Amino acid sequence: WSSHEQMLAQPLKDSDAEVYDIIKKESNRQRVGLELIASENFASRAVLEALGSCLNNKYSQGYPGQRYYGGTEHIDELETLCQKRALQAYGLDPQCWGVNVQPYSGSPANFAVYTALVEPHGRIMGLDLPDGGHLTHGFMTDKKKISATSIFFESMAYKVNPDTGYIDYDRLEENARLFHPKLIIAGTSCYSRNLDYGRLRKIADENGAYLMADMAHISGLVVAGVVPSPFEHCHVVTTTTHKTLRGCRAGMIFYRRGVRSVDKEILYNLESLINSAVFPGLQGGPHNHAIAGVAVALKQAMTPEFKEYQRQVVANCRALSAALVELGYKIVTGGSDNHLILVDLRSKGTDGGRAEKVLEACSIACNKNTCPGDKSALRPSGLRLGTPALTSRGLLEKDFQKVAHFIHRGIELTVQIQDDTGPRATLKEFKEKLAGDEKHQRAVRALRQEVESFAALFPLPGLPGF
Amino acid sequence: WSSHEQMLAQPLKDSDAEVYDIIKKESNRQRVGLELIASENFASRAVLEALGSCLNNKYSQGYPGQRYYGGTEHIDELETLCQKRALQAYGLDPQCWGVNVQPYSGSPANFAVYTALVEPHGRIMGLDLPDGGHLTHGFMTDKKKISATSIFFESMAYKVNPDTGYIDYDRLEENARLFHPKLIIAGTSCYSRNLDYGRLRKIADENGAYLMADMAHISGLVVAGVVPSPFEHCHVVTTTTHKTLRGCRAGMIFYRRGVRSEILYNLESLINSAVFPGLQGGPHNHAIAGVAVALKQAMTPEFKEYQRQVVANCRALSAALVELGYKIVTGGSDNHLILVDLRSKGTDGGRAEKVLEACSIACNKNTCPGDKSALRPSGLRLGTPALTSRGLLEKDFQKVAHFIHRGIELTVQIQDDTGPRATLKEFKEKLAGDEKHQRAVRALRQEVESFAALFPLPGLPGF
Amino acid sequence: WSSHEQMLAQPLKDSDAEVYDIIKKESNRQRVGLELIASENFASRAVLEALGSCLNNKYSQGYPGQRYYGGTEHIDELETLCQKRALQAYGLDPQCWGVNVQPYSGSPANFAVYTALVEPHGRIMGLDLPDGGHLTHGFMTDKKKISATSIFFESMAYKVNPDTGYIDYDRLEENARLFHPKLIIAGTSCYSRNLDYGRLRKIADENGAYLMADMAHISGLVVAGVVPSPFEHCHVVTTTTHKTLRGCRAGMIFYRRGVRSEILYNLESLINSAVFPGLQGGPHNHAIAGVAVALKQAMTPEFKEYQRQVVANCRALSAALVELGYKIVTGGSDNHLILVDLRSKGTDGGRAEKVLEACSIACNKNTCPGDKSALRPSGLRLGTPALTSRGLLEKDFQKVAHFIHRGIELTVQIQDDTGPRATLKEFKEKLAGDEKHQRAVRALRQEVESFAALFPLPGLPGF
Amino acid sequence: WSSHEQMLAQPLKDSDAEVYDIIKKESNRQRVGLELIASENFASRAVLEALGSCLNNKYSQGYPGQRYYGGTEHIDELETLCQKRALQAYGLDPQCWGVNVQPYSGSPANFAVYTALVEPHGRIMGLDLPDGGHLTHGFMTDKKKISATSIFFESMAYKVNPDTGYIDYDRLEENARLFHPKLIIAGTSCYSRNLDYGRLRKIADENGAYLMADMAHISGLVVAGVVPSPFEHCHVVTTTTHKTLRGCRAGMIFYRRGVRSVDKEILYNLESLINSAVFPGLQGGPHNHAIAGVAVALKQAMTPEFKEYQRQVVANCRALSAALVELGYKIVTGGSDNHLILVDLRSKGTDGGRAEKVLEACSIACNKNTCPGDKSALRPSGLRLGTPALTSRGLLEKDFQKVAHFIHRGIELTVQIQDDTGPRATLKEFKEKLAGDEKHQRAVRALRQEVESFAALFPLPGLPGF
Ligand SMILES: *[C@H](NCC(=O)O)c1c(COP(=O)(O)O)cnc(C)c1O
Ligand SMILES: *[C@H](NCC(=O)O)c1c(COP(=O)(O)O)cnc(C)c1O
Ligand SMILES: *Cc1c(COP(=O)(O)O)cnc(C)c1O
Ligand SMILES: *Cc1c(COP(=O)(O)O)cnc(C)c1O
Repeated sequence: WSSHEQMLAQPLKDSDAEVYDIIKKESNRQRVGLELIASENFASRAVLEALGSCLNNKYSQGYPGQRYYGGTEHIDELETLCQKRALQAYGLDPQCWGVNVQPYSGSPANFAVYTALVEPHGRIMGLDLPDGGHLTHGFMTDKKKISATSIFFESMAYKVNPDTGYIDYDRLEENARLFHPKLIIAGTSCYSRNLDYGRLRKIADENGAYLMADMAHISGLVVAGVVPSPFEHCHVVTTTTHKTLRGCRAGMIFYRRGVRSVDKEILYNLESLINSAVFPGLQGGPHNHAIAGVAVALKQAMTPEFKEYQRQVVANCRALSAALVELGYKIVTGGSDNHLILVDLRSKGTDGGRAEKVLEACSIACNKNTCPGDKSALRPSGLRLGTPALTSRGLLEKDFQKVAHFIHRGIELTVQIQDDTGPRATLKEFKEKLAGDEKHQRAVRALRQEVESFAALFPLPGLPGF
Repeated sequence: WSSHEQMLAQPLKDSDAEVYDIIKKESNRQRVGLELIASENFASRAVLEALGSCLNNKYSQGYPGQRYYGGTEHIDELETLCQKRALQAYGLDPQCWGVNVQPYSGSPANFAVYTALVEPHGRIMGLDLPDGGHLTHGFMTDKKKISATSIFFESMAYKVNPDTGYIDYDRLEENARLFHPKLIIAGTSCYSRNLDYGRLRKIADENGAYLMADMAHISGLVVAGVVPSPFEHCHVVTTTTHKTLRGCRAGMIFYRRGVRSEILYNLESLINSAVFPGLQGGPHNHAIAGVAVALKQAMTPEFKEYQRQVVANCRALSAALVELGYKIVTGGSDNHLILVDLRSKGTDGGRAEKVLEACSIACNKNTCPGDKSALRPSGLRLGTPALTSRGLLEKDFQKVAHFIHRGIELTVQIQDDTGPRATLKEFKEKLAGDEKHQRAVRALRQEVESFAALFPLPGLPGF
Repeated sequence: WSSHEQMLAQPLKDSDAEVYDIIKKESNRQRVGLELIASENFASRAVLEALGSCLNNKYSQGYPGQRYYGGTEHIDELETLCQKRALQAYGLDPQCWGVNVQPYSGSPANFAVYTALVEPHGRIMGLDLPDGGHLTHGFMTDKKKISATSIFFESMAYKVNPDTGYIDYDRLEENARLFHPKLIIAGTSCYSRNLDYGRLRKIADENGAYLMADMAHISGLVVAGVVPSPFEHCHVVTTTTHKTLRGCRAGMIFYRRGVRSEILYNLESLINSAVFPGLQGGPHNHAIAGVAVALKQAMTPEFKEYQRQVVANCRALSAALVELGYKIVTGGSDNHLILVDLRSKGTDGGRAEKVLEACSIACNKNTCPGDKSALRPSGLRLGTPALTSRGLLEKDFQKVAHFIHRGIELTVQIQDDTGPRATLKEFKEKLAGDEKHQRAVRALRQEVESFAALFPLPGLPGF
Repeated sequence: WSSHEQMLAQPLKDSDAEVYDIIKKESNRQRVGLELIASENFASRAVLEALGSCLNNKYSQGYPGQRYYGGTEHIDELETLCQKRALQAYGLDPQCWGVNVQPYSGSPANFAVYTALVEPHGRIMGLDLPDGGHLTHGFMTDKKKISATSIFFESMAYKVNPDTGYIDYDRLEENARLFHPKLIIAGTSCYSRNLDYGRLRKIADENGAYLMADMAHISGLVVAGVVPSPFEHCHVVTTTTHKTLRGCRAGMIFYRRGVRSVDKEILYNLESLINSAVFPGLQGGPHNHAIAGVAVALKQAMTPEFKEYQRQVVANCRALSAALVELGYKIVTGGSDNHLILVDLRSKGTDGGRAEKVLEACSIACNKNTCPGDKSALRPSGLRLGTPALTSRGLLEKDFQKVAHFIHRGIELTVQIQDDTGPRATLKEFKEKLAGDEKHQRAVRALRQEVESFAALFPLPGLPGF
């Protein structure tokens, strides 16, 4: 009864060693490994400090102008400040754009928008998953609707030309006239090229649909002006706040304000629809600590240092891509305009499925992903590689070239094992051969050692060992 | 870059003074004020430290043993540990219960469940809002569906007897036969009494429906064993992790496993698939670590005691207000909150919540079972979790009751000066513009804030 | 071809003897039997002649003044004439009412309206089936949606007081506030009392819902002014054109025009668009001509008298059965039918309808308000429209009542021989296999059929 | 009160002169005019006599094996007989096919099937209207769902190659993988070619969807074996009973029974689903008189005389098509395989919209319909012409050639008027110029006279002046 009070102060290290120990082991893993997973990054210490603030304590359902409870004087200073920085960072005119900073994460942001502009069973079109789209843009089979989007709404994806790896805009333009989408999505989870926002705008207006951009993967790039901004032609832009924007996990919803089209003019009604859908529609009390962390991230995002960070991110990607091309690897669409590349491993007689696991054992983090061609989804040809994370650690062109070599050493290993299994062997067996065969296991150890030594050369953003 | 590094490792105080200054002012407001909002509380320092960990960086969409990406060795230790502590804290047998610890918050947890067990347009019944229910349990009018629940699903609420303030179980039992709910919700946002989970189970099984409990408000109480556990009769239990459980903002979904009656339970996969890849993306592992910390703390006798205190404080507060002549809906409480019907003082919570606020006494309005108009709620909701976490005891709350009373009197005064009839905006105008009043507010605010300063404020050292 | 012509102009009797023979046998069955099925009647020869016209050939999708194809000069004269007679027959002012005469039948008419005013998943409330409602008004269980209405829309029925047999309007008024119906239905398939249209209008307007009346069973009565007209308070009135209106099988949708309260009514276009191009294709003009003929006949004093007779027959029949000790649900009737609760004789309509049938007395079972099991309905429904169209009068029906009674006794006998407990199939077995019984049936069948022969059989000369 | 009894007998001619008079004027119009509307025909006297029977009187909800009421002894003989003739007429094995004969009409039959196999919001694909599809196969715009099908279900149409006038099966095959239809429709309202049922079956099975054929327009042809039967590859076949089958207005739903696919085999569950959907799902008491009329039509349909009638129908169409080709008219897909042709009037500088109305004034019945090309739906290029009706009157190749000339005389007239109005004139004005201009009105009279004289030469099926 007395200690209860001593209990609320007691640092985490003392109060709970088991959790603390985990956090440590994780921090250390993150250090010695090479993070190449496109969606990963490292939040600054400032952002992380915010999440721990007393901002966790206040409930503030509603919005600045009107909340359900009182005493929100400061939360209001915060949310408001956060919006000013969100529009500012993207050079948006507060008279043409508004922004909701309450989404809990990326997926939630998208759903809020669908719930506000589409409505139950409304039609939605997005990049087909195996072509590089995201679940939240639609995901169903001929027998079941898996994604929440594909359950409460009616989704149909558009594909990319399997010979150029590019989005087939012509086919999409045609299909839209038959499908009558209420909303078309412009966003990708694994696509190395800029999107033709201008085209998509013509296609959306043609069918009277809304054009929503999902810049979760390029949000940071867009800010530094390293890739074309989606705010030029889109009606709405949703985004995560982590990944390339390097903040804590949360999401935002940008929406236009003002005159939409003449004749005599009609206005944009997105604001209230979207705000009402987030709340009291879908969410409850906002996570203010996460909002503070985003605000911090946006301040940092407008600095020239960030600006430079991004230029570096993209250049690293290019050098990495070039290095792998030179090693004889095939890059979908032959190259990239951003932070990632899809390496088609068919050109080496293996697949990303087996390859991602071997590279992992060597502490080289990345993931598989089908290439435009691929006939089977149960044996994806590609590996996706992103440079945001490692760049935030300081890696430069020279550094990545060495990385490319490490990945190549891995692909070779992966191949060595695969021929050691059989044409009709399963991923289960493959994985099992890699676990109980000192022969390969030794090789792994050797490369893991090299991988982890190199990684140790760079610092690890975050708190002092946390 | 030369500087790019230092930036990422720099402290918040230096890196961003504007945000830091805000956090400070907030920390200080929380200190000198008296938090009586039922849903509020204060997370311990341990929980808060976890949210800042490097756990923010790792993406781990999927589940332990079923992750999309590799390198989840530790996240797995975590999520798993978190589930072991979640079932443990509630004395649940891992063979009869499972638990999803990925929800981002309370509302999301509920939706995940609806999406898994109900399905588009499936019928759902829950406590009607003005009677003390939550939006996520359904909220629509005769012309529009507002809540996500009421949009993607078909909701119809059940009310409470307006003369006892209790849930009319008889009427619900009858209406279920006509509405055919696929799922009935057992949970409240402003209800001072235990729920007849046993009854609701009979009603659910009668219509072959699922009985989902939403213990967001009493999650902490349930753990200390201070209120009956909803796990005895329910098929599913959703909950927030903050509020009375005192963790960071997140949510959990408890579901049964094993035999239902031979027939089994298929809740597990349905619910897991609905959270992901159904509704969410990468889980917020830092929030999960904070919950884990909260659950360890929740199983301590100190927490156990904290809860006993919470409920006792509420009683004393309730008694003190009764003695001051206030009417308590259903006459009392079995938990951490009470709905004070201000009709018995000639005013309403709408005007009263704002005046009390100006005096730094935090709380909120809420219609009472009677109330004919929703635009002039008779009640004020008062909870004791927050102030109890600061150390307040029976004696302390009695003083609090007095402060609230002083407030109600003030709010009434601004009323008599405005006239028995006047719009809410008229009322607030006097509150602000009037020497005797704005002055009165200052006086009570001063006393309120002095008293509050006497107690500590949980959290990280000094913000 | 040499023969191809003659084929198309040949008579049915020669062209197809098998079908012709069937029609004959049916015509003859209809003659010697006693039709007491509430929904049955006999169309006049004029109506029947219309169905055979060349009106079958023309396709006229659309509406007068809005046809897809040309050459509709006459179809237009027809449809238009039909509408003039439909509004006329019900004394409706063409400035306050419009009418669609294209529905293919009763059920289609209702669906057209739901599709126009409700919309996918819109809520609808109607009389619960076991209490006397129609499928099209909603029909689902706790596990499946059976009726089209209950599939594409969200239906919840209201019941009747099981002790008065009357519709519990108080409970309905209450539940509407919780269910938020977009449309409430006023219509019955087996209810002997007038509906409180005035009440239902208050309830509909309270929830901003539409009040749709389904007068399929009393359409003819309403015209003769023998029962209160539903056009006084309703927004829409759907109806079949057969049954008590005595026309061919088809349906109509009456809807209001003008001012609703300034606000207007937008029902017209919604409903017309929903019938076409919404739900149907080319209208069956021959059926429309038959309806027109029926409406002209319906406005005659002879029809007017026919109806008065129909209702009087029912009363006498009801009285005669009461005197024989039978229990009538709600104790009596205000129209053409009565629900005889056979519990008061130790049997059920299920067994009874089949025995009476074997004796050539046509009628059907139907649960009574009380009834605990739907697999053993207590009641028998009896209507007088059909037999009245044959000329039966009070005296005649009293004899009929006796015949039905003789039947109930027989059905009971087969019961006592089977034992207080026995499955329905067991019962029917005795009915058939047993000298004393199959013999008894023959005896009563003979008397039933002799009496029936005494009256004429409306329709075309001799089939 | 006394007369009431005399009222139920009193013939229609006496009981109601106003209706009778109408029926007469209609019968006479049908006689002197030339019916070329593809969906029209003339029911035999036998069929018409059935509709008037006492079969109107019995209520028989349910089905032969189980009805809600009794005394259905004969209705059962009927419905049953009707089904035996429906399967018989199409040479279907009662062990592989079943049939529902209760639909009230064509549209209702389709909906019953959708309600049974698709379910609310289930996806359905069908021929796009402007390409020759039917409303019931789906009809919506980018802003509204018009058809019942497009309201309660999710429909997306497939088009035809605008340069061949044929259905683009390749594009459909592709789109099905993105749309995931639960049911694909094989049926047309204005398409002169056979459908590749075999192809559509591959496409349906590929996506695990049902293949429903809607043979409303070729039902009669299919029976005579003049066009390929859709029962060879389809799971379900819906049809109207009038049109080319020449019965009264009603509809039927044919469905398969037995083993569907092996591995070990799975069965067809269509029967109960469809029956339950018709009733108690969608309809009430069946219209037995209409069913008797259908039965009569099916008996007549199996005769060699009918068989011959159909061969004639198709040959007439060809000669008509040839005659118009020779007159310089353009026929979509250049010809026909059945009873109709879509004449693209662009090749004469006019459109079907103006042309259908002028031909009408000349007592030549037909209708407009957009051609594959057509940029605007408010100025369809084509006219649809069918031969079923006129053939049932006895017209032969020589006769149709004369008909073609009459239609041509009309198109010329139509053109004369149009140049007399202006490039930017409306159909309202066009129609009005044709009504109040003795100049043209005189021409019309002249051709109407010739048209009506010729028509008088042939008999008019049906009753003796009814
Ligand atoms: C918490 N809201 C109660 C209040 O009055 O503020 C809650 C929730 C939502 O949690 P959240 O974290 O997203 O805001 C859901 N369900 C219940 C029963 C309660 O009490
Ligand atoms: C007629 N069915 C009543 C019965 O008990 O048989 C009916 C209908 C359906 O008409 P239909 O012509 O398609 O069969 C619809 N609505 C009502 C109220 C009744 O009474
Ligand atoms: C990663 C990603 C998401 C997922 O974000 P969460 O915050 O993890 O839930 C959503 N959309 C797109 C386009 C993405 O790349
Ligand atoms: C004509 C046609 C219909 C319409 O039939 P109705 O009986 O008039 O309702 C339906 N489907 C197709 C394919 C058609 O050609």
